Amino acid sequence: ELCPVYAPFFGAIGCASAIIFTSLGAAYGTAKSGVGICATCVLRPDLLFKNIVPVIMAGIIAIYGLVVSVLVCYSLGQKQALYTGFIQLGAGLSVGLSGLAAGFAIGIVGDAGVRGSSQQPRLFVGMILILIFAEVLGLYGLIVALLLNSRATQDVV
Amino acid sequence: ELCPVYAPFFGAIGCASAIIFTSLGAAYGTAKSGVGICATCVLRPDLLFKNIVPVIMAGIIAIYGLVVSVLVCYSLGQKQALYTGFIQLGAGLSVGLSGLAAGFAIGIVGDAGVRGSSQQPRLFVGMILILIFAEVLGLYGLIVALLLNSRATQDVV
Amino acid sequence: LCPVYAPFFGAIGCASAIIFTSLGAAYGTAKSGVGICATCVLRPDLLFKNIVPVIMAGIIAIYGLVVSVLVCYSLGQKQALYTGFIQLGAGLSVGLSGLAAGFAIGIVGDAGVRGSSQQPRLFVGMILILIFAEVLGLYGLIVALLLNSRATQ
Amino acid sequence: LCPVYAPFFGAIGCASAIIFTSLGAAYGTAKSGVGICATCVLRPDLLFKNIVPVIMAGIIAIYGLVVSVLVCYSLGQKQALYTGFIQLGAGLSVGLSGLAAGFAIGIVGDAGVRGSSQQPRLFVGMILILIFAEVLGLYGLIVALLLNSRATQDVV
Amino acid sequence: TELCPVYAPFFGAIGCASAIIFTSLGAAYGTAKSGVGICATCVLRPDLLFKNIVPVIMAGIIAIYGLVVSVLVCYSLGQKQALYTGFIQLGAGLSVGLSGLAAGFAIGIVGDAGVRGSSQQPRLFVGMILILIFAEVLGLYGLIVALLLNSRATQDVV
Amino acid sequence: ELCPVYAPFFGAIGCASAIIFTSLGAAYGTAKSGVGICATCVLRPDLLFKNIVPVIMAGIIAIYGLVVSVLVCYSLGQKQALYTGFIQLGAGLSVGLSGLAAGFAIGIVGDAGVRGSSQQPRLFVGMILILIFAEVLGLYGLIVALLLNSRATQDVV
Amino acid sequence: ELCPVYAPFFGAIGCASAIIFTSLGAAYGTAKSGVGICATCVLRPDLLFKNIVPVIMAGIIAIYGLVVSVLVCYSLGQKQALYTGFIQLGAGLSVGLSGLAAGFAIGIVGDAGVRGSSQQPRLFVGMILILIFAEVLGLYGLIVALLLNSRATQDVVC
Amino acid sequence: ELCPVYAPFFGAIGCASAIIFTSLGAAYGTAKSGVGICATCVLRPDLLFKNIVPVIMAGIIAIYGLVVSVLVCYSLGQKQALYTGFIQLGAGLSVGLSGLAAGFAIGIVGDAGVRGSSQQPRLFVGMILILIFAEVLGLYGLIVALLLNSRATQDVVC
Amino acid sequence: ILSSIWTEGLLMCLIVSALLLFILIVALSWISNLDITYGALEKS
Amino acid sequence: NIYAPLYAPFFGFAGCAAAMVLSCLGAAIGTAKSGIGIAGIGTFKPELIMKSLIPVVMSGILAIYGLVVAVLIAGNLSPTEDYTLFNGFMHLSCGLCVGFACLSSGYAIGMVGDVGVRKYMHQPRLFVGIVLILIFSEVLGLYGMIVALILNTRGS
Amino acid sequence: FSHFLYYLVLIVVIVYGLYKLFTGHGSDINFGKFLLRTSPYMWANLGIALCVGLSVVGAAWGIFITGSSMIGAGVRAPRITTKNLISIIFCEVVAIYGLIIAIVFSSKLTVATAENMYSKSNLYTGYSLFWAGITVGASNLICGIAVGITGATAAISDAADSALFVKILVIEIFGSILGLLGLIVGLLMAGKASEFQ
Amino acid sequence: GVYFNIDNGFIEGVVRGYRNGLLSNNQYINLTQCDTLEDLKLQLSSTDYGNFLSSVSSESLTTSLIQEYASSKLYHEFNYIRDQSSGSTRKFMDYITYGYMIDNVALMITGTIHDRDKGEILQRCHPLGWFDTLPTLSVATDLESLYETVLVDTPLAPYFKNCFDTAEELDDMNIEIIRNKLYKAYLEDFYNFVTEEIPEPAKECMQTLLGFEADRRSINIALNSLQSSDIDPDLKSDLLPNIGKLYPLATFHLAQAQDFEGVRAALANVYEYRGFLETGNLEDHFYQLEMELCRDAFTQQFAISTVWAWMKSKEQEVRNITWIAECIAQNQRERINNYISVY
Amino acid sequence: TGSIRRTKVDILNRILWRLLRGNLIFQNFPIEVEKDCFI
Repeated sequence: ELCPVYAPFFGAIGCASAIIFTSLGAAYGTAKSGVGICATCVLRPDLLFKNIVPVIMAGIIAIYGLVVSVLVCYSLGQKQALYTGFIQLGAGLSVGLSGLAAGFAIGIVGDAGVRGSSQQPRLFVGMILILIFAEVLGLYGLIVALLLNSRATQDVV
Repeated sequence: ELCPVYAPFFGAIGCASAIIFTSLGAAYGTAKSGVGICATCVLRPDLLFKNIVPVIMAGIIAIYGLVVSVLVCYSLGQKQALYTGFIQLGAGLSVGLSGLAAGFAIGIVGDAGVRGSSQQPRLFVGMILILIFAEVLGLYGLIVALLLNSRATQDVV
Repeated sequence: LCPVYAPFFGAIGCASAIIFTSLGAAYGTAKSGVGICATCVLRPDLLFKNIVPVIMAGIIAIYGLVVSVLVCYSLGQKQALYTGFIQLGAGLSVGLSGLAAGFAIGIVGDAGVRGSSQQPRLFVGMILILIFAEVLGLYGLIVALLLNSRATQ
Repeated sequence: LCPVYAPFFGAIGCASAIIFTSLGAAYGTAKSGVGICATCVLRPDLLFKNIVPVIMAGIIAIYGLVVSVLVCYSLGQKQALYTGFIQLGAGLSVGLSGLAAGFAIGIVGDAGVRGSSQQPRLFVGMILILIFAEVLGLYGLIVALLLNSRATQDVV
Repeated sequence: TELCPVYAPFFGAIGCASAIIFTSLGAAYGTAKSGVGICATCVLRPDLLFKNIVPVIMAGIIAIYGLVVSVLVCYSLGQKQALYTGFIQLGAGLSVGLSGLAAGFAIGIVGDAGVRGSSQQPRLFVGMILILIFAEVLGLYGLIVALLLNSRATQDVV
Repeated sequence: ELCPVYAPFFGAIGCASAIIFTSLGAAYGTAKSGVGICATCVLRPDLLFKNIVPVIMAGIIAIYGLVVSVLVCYSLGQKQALYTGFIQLGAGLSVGLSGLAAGFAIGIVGDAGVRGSSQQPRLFVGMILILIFAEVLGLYGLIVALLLNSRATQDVV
Repeated sequence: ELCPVYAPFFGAIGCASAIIFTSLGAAYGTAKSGVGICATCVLRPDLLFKNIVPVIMAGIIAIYGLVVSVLVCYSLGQKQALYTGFIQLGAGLSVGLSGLAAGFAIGIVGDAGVRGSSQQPRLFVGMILILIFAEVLGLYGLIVALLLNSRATQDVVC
Repeated sequence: ELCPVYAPFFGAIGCASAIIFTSLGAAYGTAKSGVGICATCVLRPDLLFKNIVPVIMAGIIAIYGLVVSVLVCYSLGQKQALYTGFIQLGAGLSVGLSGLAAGFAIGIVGDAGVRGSSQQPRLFVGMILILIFAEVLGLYGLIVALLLNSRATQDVVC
Repeated sequence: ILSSIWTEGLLMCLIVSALLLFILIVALSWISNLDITYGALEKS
Repeated sequence: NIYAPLYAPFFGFAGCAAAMVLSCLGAAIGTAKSGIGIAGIGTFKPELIMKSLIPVVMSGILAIYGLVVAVLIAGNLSPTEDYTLFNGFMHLSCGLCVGFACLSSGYAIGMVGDVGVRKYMHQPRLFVGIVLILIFSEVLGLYGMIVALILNTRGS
Repeated sequence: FSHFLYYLVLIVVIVYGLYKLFTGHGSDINFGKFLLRTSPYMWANLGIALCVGLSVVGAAWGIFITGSSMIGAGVRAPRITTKNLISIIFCEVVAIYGLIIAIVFSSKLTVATAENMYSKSNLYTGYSLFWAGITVGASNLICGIAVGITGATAAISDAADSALFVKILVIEIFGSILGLLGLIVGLLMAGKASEFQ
Repeated sequence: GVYFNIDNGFIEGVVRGYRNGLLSNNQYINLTQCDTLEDLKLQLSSTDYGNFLSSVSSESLTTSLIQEYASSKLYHEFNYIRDQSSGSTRKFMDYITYGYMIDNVALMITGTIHDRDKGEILQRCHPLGWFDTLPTLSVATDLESLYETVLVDTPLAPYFKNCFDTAEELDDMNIEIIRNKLYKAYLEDFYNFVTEEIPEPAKECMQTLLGFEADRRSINIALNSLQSSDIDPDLKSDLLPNIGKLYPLATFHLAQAQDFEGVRAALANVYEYRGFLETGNLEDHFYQLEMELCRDAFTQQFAISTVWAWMKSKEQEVRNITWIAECIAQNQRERINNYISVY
Repeated sequence: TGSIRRTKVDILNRILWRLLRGNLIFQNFPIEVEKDCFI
């Protein structure tokens, strides 16, 4: 009753979700801001390794999703509690569906920042600072899911 | 009966949605009003560090979500009441779907304001004044969720 | 008589009373703030008299905050379905009313602050139109504060 | 504990591992092929240099194939419901992340081969962005392998 | 019984149907979209007509991939078959169908764009075939997955 | 139990669906090819009976449905097994939704080939050669349903 | 159990569907081809009673629906087998959703044919030829529905 | 068991549908054709009463719906058979969703006919003939529902 | 009893939370359609 | 009583609401869409406005059609009298067949009587034909009200 | 994507209904027992809240329709911006209709005893307040939108010529009949409904 | 008309206010009674033009300066309406200016073949059809080096889909072909935009106003090809737009129209354009039909086609004022009442 | 070496890059209406 049979469904779908929606947000952040790099580094090919910052900050989101999908996974198990499955589903969603937003906000800022920082060199620091404010959203989702996953098997009978 | 088994589901959804929808709101507020910064600091980059206020006031909404997510996360339990799960769901939605609105308003006002502040420098004070009214929406959602979460586990059985 | 699912409706009413009201207030702030920012690039001395639509949209969100606070002080673990659905009605009333009033203040406000820079006689016109759209949030606040008084009787 | 409808989730996890990675690889191959066949009309010497987004798309489908084979060889009639849930999670983890990796590889590859004919130095930037776009599917591969390593670990 | 109920061949018939249905949809898109490009680039260059039919042959191979798995699931259906058998026959049918559909989309888009521009540059003919091979191994992978699922349909069933 | 009361439902839906979707595919293949013919031979009407090949090859994949919707119709009984109804539904869908795809392909290739075959006279051989690959789709669906329907009452009880 | 109370529901919505989905395809074949007659015969009004053959062949499929609706109607009863209701639903769908296709095809072919038969008068015999193939699609559905309806109450019991 | 308490629900919604969808089709046929009448009798005032025949032709559809709905209404009972409710639901759908089709057809034919008949006086007879072929669809629906409604309460029992 | 899974209380929580979610989807589709007049902010 | 259950006034008040809401929806479409066409000719020949208010009046009659049947359904509803489920289904049907009847008639009056009024500023001989088409499109709701009245008297 | 969900929900409803009907359990989808066993306070409070909500979302709708065009039309002719405020007033009265009906309905909202809770009268006065809140909120919604449209046309025809506002105010009168008729019908529907007892 | 006034409430009511400044027939008769350009200025000062020629002061006042300033305030009113537009409305305003961008491209690349100076061939350009790389069309002669350098970043870039550059650089004969073909592709794209995203009351009355532009351009191409062109019909059919009322049957007969009767017998089968080529000034027939189609586009209320119907009517107003001021300055008054007034 | 308005620096860079296929080293330095230099 307290640890039913359908209990690892929520944990497995949370472990899936924490990398699915995270990789979808990171893929938007990679593609949308790679369009800008492939459009502006035709004129300015010297700025390839300088404008690569939004793609890396999109990949750090996917690293945040990977490090929660590998911590929900080793806390899974047959005849685990339904509470543990609900906590793992919540920690899956908190990383995934907020890293989705952070990846949107990294891609659609970083493309305009790469379009702008080829014209004005002083706009690059502003691009990095806005991308830090866009990547701290996925960091906040990481913090919420780590504090949540810490209570998944804490004194659970 | 008062403390069922499916009761932490609503609490985990309330812990998730508080950071998910405020990350969506902060992501739109960072995104839409950072496109305007990257578009209007290619001509006047001297005011790059004062156009950053829509991005900061958007990122405050994610901290509003983070506080309620931590305070709901440290009240979850295996044998909590269904009342506690309902209150945590309500406090998660009251911060999330109100900070989503506040972040929409901050993104729209910031993108409309940093584009008009380079042509008229007197519009900056009006932009700050409108963004305060846009950020107190998420502040009101924070107040509602804190008053719910204080009521969450008070006289529960 | 007082089931276990009865504080769902009160908690979701307390949620919706600030959610829908903040959505309406955000539309009324953003759409009428676009008109302020678009107007005050060619005539910037009208900046602090055009600020009235976002103030009225803020008053809407205060009306929703009042109902959310007054609903969350009547929630309990063992309340009846009467209290639960009457808190739900008190949430829905001010929610739809603040949402409608904020949409109306947003759509009237940017048109008003754009017509006020071309014709100076339209400031009194936009204020007198926005006062009718402001009290619709009051018209939901009345039903919300009446259903609040019948919570535990 | 080990019901009859338990291999349904395992069969859906075996299907969805190859279905969505093939959808992602098909978007990547289509976008990159439209890019190549419009940029190599005038520059045919760098035709075989531009086939790298299509290879990066095909490695996503290989990632889906490996997980689908490993889930296929762990199915059974009298298996647990935990095993079916883990196989469903391992199928979706590689599938709906390889779909996103294929979307990113297609968009980046189209935008990079349409502009790499104009600037020859953009090729080493396109390869570098496609590495970050292919690691997005490698992450789903890692999550799927770590799930499928625990599908039958302590199972009664 | 319990392991083999009465509604168990439903999933097997849906897996036998879907494997040919979705591959026929994919092969039809790959034929139509890439045949528009053949019929559009032949009114000026008619001498390359029997070589521009590569993206319709490579799309019709996807329908043969669906046909093989539909025949093999059809010859494994029984009235008193296991529910596991019907489940992984549905799995084999979806694995061939929804991947051959994607392979047909990729073959159609790539073959249209390749026979549209291969009439202009003759060196793109060896390129579009090499891209269509990567577009057709997408359906070949689903064929492999369904042939591995079909080898377990009645293996240790009770 | 093996032959329920609701068992002829799936057989009747299969017998209907065998001809319904092939009529939709044949209608699309006749409609677009007829628009292509009636728009391509107001100037060269000598190609009228030559360009009738897409309409004929779209009309064949409705005879493909008419065959299986008679062979399924003559195996419908009141007390028939549920296995028979499942196979007849699978056969009806296997002919129908494959002849629908074949009709889509024939309808697109048909007008794309008859609008271009008025210019190049030897695009007609290529049009026939592509329409054979578009009509073997419906032939494959016919083969699948004829192999199903030879098993719907083989060893039933 | 073998002839339940809800059994005439499928027979009633098979009697209804065989005229609903047939007449809303016949209406498309009438309207879409009649806007092609009324827009063409403003300059060639001598072809008015010759271009109206698409409207007639769109009205014929509604008679095809009417015959099957009458024959399904006169086999309805209060206590009829559920097999009879399933067969009558199948016959109604087989007429309706294939006469809808035949009406779509007649509507799309007919206005393209009558707008082209006034520039070239040798396209009328091609319009009739395409339109017979477009109109036999409803006759196939009528054949399927009559072969169903002959099987409806043949060996029914209870 | 055979005449349940929820049995007049189907007859009630069948009596409703024969007004709802029939008045919707008649309203489309009056509105879209009246747009053409008011658009062509600006410069052709003498043809103002010859052009009402699409609008009258669409009003006869609503009369068809009115007759069948009244004749269903005078057979609704409290202790009604469920077969009778199924037959009345079928007869309501058969008039409603076919009169909607005939109204679509008359609305799309009639405005083009009054736009072309102001330019060509010999197109009026063709317009009237196409409108007869469009109205006969709703006539077929009325025939099906009157043959169907006559079978409700023939051999009903319990 | 109405049902054991779809009880009298779950099925009327899923109507309240469907009406509220309908109003939410409508209002978010209103705010999503909100665009800025960029021509009154540029120099040109 | 098994023929008069306690949930039967749900379908009677649903008949009231469907008789009022959809009929005033049709009346509002018919008055607003036609008032658009009446005010559109406000500058060009303003003297033809007060003659052209007939598709507004004939639209407002469609709300009286729903008002009559809403009063006659609400007069048959009392918590002390017995109320059969037959009566509730019948009131649902008579509100439902007048609401969509007046809705369709209001759509027809709105689409006819603004195009007619808007073309009437060119040709002053249109008015008899406009009034005639408005009568043919306004008897559509009268048909539904006749069905609703006969159905109300039958079901009680 | 919304059409895909509309088709998916329809397919799930048809498959569930035919599965429940074929297995002889088709009376388990029981809408009458759903109406008998849900609480009447849900229907009553939902009707009150939707009355005052949907009156206001029509009033505020009409207010922006004939407010934005009043301010646009008042740029060249600013002598309309006070006279033409009666078009705001006519679409604003549909909110006070819903308010004074919601308060009269909430007067009928007391605590019913649990022994007679799902009775004939308590369930009647839940149904009546629900549909009489719906038929007032929806009627005032549609009336507010119609009066807003016919006031937006009046605000521009007033700025065209001054003698046209008197002629097109009549259309606003015929449009504002509708909210008053909904006001009447919602009071006749909950006229015989008693309190919760 | 239920979702119109969200983004288009203020926009319409100002344009409806701009409509009331259209000069009526009496305000045109009061202009035809003038004796001096100064008297015509003072007569226009009582209308909604008031004090637009205030910085002229009776000495430098010519009949071209009136056409300059009266159209300049049209352009500034159009820019004010466009600056308050957002979403689909702003895109609709951009699609109007694309047809003036095409005329400025075709006027800018003829001022370089004749080697006229770049500062004086740009004051004759249209102010609404301004894009940022418009002066830089004076850099190359051939079509390919003007597309691939300048006209790729312009919004006129999808319209160069059929302009076949055979490496002949430019004479005056093919710039008109490029102009007609760009306008053909533009009329196609803007008709598909109106059919796709513009709502239904502003769709049917804008498809007619745009199909009239296509029909007028088809008749002008098929009639100007008699005198100053010797082209094949298969190359002439790429210049005629295919959106209009005149396309599928009559532009075929306008394509193989070798004589004036080949145009006249082709336009006798179409119902609303017959009689234009018989009597009177044909340009006055097209302008009269344009104003009769713009008049009944103001009679539909909640429509964004009122912007098109306003600016074409205001352009006809500036043309009528220019014709009157040309009549009262050159002392010819035999055709002073040749203005067009439907308002 | 010359002066230019700052809003036209990017379009002059793009037009000179499309005219001279590559073949240039384009800089800009802001002059401190706003303007800009170019080499």
